[PDB]
Amino acid sequence: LLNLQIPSPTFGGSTGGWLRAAEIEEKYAITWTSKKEQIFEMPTSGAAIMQKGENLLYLAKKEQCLALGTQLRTLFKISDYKIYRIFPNSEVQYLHPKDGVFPEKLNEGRVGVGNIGYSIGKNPNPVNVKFTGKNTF
Amino acid sequence: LDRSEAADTWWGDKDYPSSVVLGIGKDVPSSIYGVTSAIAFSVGAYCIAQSNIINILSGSTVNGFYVAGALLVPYSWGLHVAAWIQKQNGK
Amino acid sequence: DVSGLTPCKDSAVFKRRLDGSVKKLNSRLANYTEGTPAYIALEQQIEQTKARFAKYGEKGLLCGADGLPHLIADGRLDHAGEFIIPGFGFLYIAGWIGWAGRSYLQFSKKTDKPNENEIIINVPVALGMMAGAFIWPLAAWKELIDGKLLVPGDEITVSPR
Amino acid sequence: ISRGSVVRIMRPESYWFQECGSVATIAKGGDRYPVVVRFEKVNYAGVATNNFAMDELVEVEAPPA
Amino acid sequence: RIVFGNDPNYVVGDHGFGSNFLKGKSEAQIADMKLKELNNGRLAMIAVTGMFFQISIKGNLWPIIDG
Amino acid sequence: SFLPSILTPLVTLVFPGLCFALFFVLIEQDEIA
Amino acid sequence: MITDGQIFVALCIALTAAILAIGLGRQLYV
Amino acid sequence: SHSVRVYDTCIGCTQCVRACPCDVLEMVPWDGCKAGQIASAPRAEDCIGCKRCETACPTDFLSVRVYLGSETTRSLGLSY
Amino acid sequence: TKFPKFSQALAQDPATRRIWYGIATAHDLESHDGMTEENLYQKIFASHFGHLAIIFLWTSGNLFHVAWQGNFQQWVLNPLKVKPIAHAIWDPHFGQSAIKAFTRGGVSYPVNIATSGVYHWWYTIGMRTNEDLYFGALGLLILSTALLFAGWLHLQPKFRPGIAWFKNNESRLNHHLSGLFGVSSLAWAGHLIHVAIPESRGQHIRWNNFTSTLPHPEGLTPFFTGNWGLYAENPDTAQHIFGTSEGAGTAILTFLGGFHPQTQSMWLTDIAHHHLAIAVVFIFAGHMYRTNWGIGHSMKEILDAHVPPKGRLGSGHRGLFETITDSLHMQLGLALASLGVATSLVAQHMYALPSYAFMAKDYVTQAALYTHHQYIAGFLMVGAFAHGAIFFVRDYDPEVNKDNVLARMLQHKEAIISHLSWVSLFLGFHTLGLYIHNDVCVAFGTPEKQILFEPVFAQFIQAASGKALYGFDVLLSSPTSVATVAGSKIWLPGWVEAINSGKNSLFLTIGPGDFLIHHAIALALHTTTLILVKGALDARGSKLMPDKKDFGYSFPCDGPGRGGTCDISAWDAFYLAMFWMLNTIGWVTFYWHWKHMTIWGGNAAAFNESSTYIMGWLRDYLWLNSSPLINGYNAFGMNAQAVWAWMFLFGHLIWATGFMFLISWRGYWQELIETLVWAHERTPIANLVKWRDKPVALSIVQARLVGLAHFTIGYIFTYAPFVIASTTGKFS
Ligand code: CLA
Ligand SMILES: CC(=O)O[C@H]1CC(C)(C)C(=C=C/C(C)=C/C=C/C(C)=C/C=C/C=C(C)/C=C/C=C(\C)C(=O)C[C@@]23O[C@]2(C)C[C@@H](O)CC3(C)C)[C@](C)(O)C1
Ligand SMILES: CC1=C(/C=C/C(C)=C/C=C/C(C)=C/C=C/C=C(C)/C=C/C=C(C)/C=C/C2=C(C)CCCC2(C)C)C(C)(C)CCC1
Ligand SMILES: CC1=C(/C=C/C(C)=C/C=C/C(C)=C/C=C/C=C(C)/C=C/C=C(C)/C=C/C2=C(C)CCCC2(C)C)C(C)(C)CCC1
Repeated sequence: LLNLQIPSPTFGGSTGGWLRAAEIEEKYAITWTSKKEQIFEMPTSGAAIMQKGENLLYLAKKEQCLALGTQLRTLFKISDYKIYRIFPNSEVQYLHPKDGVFPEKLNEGRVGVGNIGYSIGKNPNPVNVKFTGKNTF
Repeated sequence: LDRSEAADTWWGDKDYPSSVVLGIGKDVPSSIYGVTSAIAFSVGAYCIAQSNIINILSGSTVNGFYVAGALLVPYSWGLHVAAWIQKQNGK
Repeated sequence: DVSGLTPCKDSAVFKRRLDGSVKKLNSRLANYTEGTPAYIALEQQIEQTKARFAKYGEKGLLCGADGLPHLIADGRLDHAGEFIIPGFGFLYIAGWIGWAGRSYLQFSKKTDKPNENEIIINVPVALGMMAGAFIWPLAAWKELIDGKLLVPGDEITVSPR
Repeated sequence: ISRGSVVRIMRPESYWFQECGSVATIAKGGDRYPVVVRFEKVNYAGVATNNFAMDELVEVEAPPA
Repeated sequence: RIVFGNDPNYVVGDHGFGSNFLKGKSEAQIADMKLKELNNGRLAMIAVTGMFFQISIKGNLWPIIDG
Repeated sequence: SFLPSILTPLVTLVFPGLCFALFFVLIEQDEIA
Repeated sequence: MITDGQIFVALCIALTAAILAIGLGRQLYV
Repeated sequence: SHSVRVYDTCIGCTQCVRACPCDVLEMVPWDGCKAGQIASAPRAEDCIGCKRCETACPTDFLSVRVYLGSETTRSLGLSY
Repeated sequence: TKFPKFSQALAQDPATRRIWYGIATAHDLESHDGMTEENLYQKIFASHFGHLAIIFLWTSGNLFHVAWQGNFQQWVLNPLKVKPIAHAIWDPHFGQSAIKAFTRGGVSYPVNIATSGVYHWWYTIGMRTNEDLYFGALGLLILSTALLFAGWLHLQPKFRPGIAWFKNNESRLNHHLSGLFGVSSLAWAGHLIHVAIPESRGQHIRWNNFTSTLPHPEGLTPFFTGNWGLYAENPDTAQHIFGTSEGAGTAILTFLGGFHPQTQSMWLTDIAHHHLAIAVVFIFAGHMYRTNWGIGHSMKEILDAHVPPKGRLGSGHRGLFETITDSLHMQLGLALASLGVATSLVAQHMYALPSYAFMAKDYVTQAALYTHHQYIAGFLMVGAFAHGAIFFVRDYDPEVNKDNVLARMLQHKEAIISHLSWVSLFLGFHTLGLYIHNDVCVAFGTPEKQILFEPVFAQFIQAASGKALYGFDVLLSSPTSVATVAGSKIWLPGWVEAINSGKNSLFLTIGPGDFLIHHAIALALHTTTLILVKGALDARGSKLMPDKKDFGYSFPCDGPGRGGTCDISAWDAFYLAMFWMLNTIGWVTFYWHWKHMTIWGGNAAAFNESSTYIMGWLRDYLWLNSSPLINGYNAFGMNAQAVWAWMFLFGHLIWATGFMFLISWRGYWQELIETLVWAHERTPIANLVKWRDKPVALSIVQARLVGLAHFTIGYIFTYAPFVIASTTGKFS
């Protein structure tokens, strides 16, 4: 799944990193490849240097990982980023490019989840679903 | 009283209400309704006039049979509305 | 006479107020010498105060116990000038303004660029609408009769009920 | 209704509900909402066009000649 | 507790006080005796009520308690 | 009387403090297994 | 002049009300 | 977690997925739209509720809609 | 099994918002997990029982404290000089100076001076000794005990009422009008005639001798013979002294009208006759509806067939019975609106027609009661509108209300809102313009230019009621009028002297200041109604959010899309209208307090001259009357009003603290709390102590609620010390 021995970017440390919850609930990792060693901005405050070749970074939020991925995509054109969720049991769950391509590109292997068959303003009224466990959507 | 135990009295489409709205008075003829309405209004007006206007109402002496009958003016109003309802119902 | 008030002509408190104002200015007058701009200006002030009080007395205003004019606005024509005549004057002017605005909007929409016509006013025709709005009560009645004042009801958006 | 026509919107949830709009395109085949009505009155998002179904539109003025 | 409890075996008016005499008697006799108890209580509820009022307003019962 | 001295601190310091302690512990009780 | 015994019997009735209030609160919770 | 829904007024503009900062949304094939795709939310548990999808949606009213609900660590977006 | 057991979502919530939302949704039983209608109704019934128990406990506590620590017996002898005592003070923070200052009221210990009028009420209804108050407190305690037992009992399985029984409207309305209103009012009339009139006339009627003592010398023989005028014959004389047999009559039911001259309060015989007559009317009213026999009415039939011809009001009132009997929020809103109107009515009537002996001269109690009941009226009105909005967003069924009188409100809500906006704008523009015109005219030393409009229509109504100083000479003011002739023999001989007497608050004289402030009050009422009506009608949806009903009643927003959607939920229309409720009741109470302070001081010219401009309002009412309050404690010493001064500054502080929550919003505080979390987790020693719920900033709606509560509480706690302390210090 994940090597856990990839060299990480050169960074001098910061106080925006994980604090006692990533090591007990869940951490996140993001791994990418860079053609040149170069300076980028961490989602946490600070400037790091991504190394030549493979790079691995740790974070506390899927939002932080996605923000870094967007930064890499629209500044350095690195689209080989892949994101994992690491549990305290060391289980690793590969998350963001789940089908191997980004969500924007269409793939035939994706099944519709949360798709409604009518327009937005045709939901039942709250009085209809009163005293029932369902909701108006 | 339950929601089921209630007759359908809505008459928005129709031009006049059904006689079921009169309750016990549904079967009362319109002529009887009208004449009783006239008698009731006359008697109630007479009673109020003799209680308050012709004799100024004194706390020591009030007749009581004039206080009664003064309520027939609302009763006369209801009776003439029911007279109209029965006239339009043809009953 | 209405509501226990009396005219300001025979109002001792009104006269006392007039004398108090006059005495206050004449006192302040002591600082300045004769013939100076400030002295003549204060003389104008005293004359205007006396003229205002005389005019208020002559106009027939009712003065209360506090010795100030009280306006009666109920409909009586004895006191029409207080509210009824100014009321009709304002109604005419306000309808003039509203009619000029409405007619200019009707023109500006028909234009090729209504959005730019609203922030850059076509003054040559706008002045025309301001002038033509003088006869708004007849124009409004005519448009109402012709069904052009009101937009029908189901041609105007309305939110989901 | 037809290209170049003016149609009144009847979708209750639309910003332009019970307002006129110029039809710009009708898509054939799929397109559950095939008509493409363009307005001059921007909504809150700022868009001035939207797709609509056949029954959601009411014909008020046919196209020119 | 036995009043507002959920005891399914509880019989109404069966508190166990003096219940030993009902062992000998039969169910028809039990019903007759309970009915006699109920009738006597029903009479006494109204009687007493009278008594109290007679003592309150007259100060004495008619056939007894002369003063 | 002495009832004010006996009761006001008892009902305004001891009882509310115990109530706050009990409420805190109860809200921090976890789900049963 | 309200007596100490009067205050005490009133306090006893108040304590009875407290017990009933606790019972009512428990029954409302369940 | 919040409930993300997509209604059939979609026009496959793929802008909700671009605005998405948590990879909650993705395009899946569809018949109704001419573009042949519709937004879908297979990872609603990762939703935080900033409604950038709703902001980016160009329909007259939102084809993609987010209903806020049960809060979690992920939904609250707590780094601690 | 977390604390919000009723809400599994909040139970799984890991942050500190779990506690807040559980506490604030504890009583929202309709939205609880696994809830049924029958259980909802039964739980509501039990909570009602507990609430009644709390009310009776509060009353018993007041009675017990006055009996034990109050100077009721001393106050009875000299009501107009002795200050009533509420309860004793026990405070180990008091200094010797504080103990000396608070020692007052003819007692040897610190005390609080009652400002609720309970002394006057109990004296009027016939309490004369501390023993009577103590026994009343015991009775109320036993009643609370019984009510708590009933609340416990009716949650039991065999004693749980059913949904049909709960929804039996006809029987409930019949009994709650013929017994709860009618028979209870008859009982109060009986209490008056048996205990209160004899005590005011110098007779000690108590439980040990009320059976023996006859209320009237004739007994019930006049009642059964029909010679009912014997009970009105021989009324109390104008030389009567309250509580003494000298100058006392024998009438028990009269219609004298006016006021008792010594006490300047209404006659107890008049009050007894009032309650008897209204009890008769209520008992007659309570036989209207059909319950088990055949006679009566069906409310469903009445509502269904009340539809005007040609569809004027659409389909009429069809379906309203179903919606009202199904939705508890509509019933709650109707009850709250009716009770708010009633609270405004009692506030307006207690001062105009005082019923309790010697309350007219007790200026502090009058102002306290008026302010109290006006504030509660405002709260109840806002609650009525809020629950109407909740009904619209939660319980409204358009299928049932297909073209209903209620649905047409939603149909022309745009017209309603636009016209409310128009009237609010007109009133505000012209009232503020006239006020500023008067301000500038007085500021430039020329008050003669003020636009002073006489309230001619209100003065006309006063003249029609019987006022004569205006000289309108209409209706009762005209001696020749048929109305005066008709009423001349029952109540007008007392009413005319009462209204024309200048020493009374009955139909106060009015002027341009009254005109302007009344139009300001109209502005405030119309604006509050605008906000509340718009919230209620747009709760279901709007052009910016047609699907608002899906989100519900109280949600934060819809996000920054579509230009921003702050305060769109129609709970935020409660929040925003609470500010206007506080504003309008504040204006009303300012008006009442100043117009009464000047009249108590015999200086009504000050109000008539200075109330026409805002500088006069700020100078002659707030600045002038704030001195005795702020001087409660100073560098040189302290007085008994030091507690009131402290509270004025405390209410100021709470009001100012509300602004923090109302202005600063959540993201700043969330980032700040993140920094604090970092600091706590990274410091040594303290990091061993670790939270269980992750600390988070307060939610948007939570902080709106907290800021509004701070605003409101600071409002009341900074106005109450003013209205009480200034009135006490001036004693006028
Ligand atoms: C049982 C209750 C009760 C009692 C004991 C009294 C006693 C008295 N009233 Mg009455 N009064 C009552 C109820 C009662 N009132 C009600 C309900 C009202 C209507 C609001 C009034 C309104 C009233 C007025 C306006 C006046 C009195 C006055 C009097 C005195 C003489 C009345 C007389 O001789 O009547 C003798 C009459 C009878 C023996 C027969 C009465 C039968 C009635 C009319 C039956 C129908 C009642 C009706 C349906 C109820 C609703 C009210 C309706 C009239 C609108 C006496 C002190 C006078 C007074 O004290 O002046 C100083 C006076 O001016 N009363
Ligand atoms: C340890 C111990 O003890 O165990 C117990 C256990 C157990 C089972 C409980 C037992 C039992 C049985 C018990 C307890 C039996 C008790 C029986 C009892 C005590 C029964 C009274 C009836 C009274 C009536 C009907 C009154 C009518 C009254 C009426 C109708 C009147 O006189 C009317 C009248 O007065 C008015 C109103 C007014 C006057 O003007 C006129 C008169 C006077 C005419 C045991 C076995 O024995 C022992
Ligand atoms: C002297 C004496 C004594 C003692 C006493 C005491 C110790 C007392 C105490 C007392 C007390 C200490 C009291 C208290 C009370 C309380 C109360 C009375 C309360 C109530 C409450 C309530 C009513 C509530 C309600 C509610 C709520 C609020 C919430 C939830 C729900 C409910 C509804 C439940 C003795 C016995 C030895 C002997 C005799 C004498
Ligand atoms: C939203 C909503 C709601 C709410 C509402 C409200 C909150 C309301 C209120 C309302 C109100 C709060 C009203 C009031 C009114 C009043 C009136 C209407 C009055 C009248 C009066 C009269 C008629 C009088 C007369 C007289 C007499 C009798 C004697 C002396 C003289 C005179 C003339 C004064 C609900 C829940 C329903 C639901 C639905 C929706």
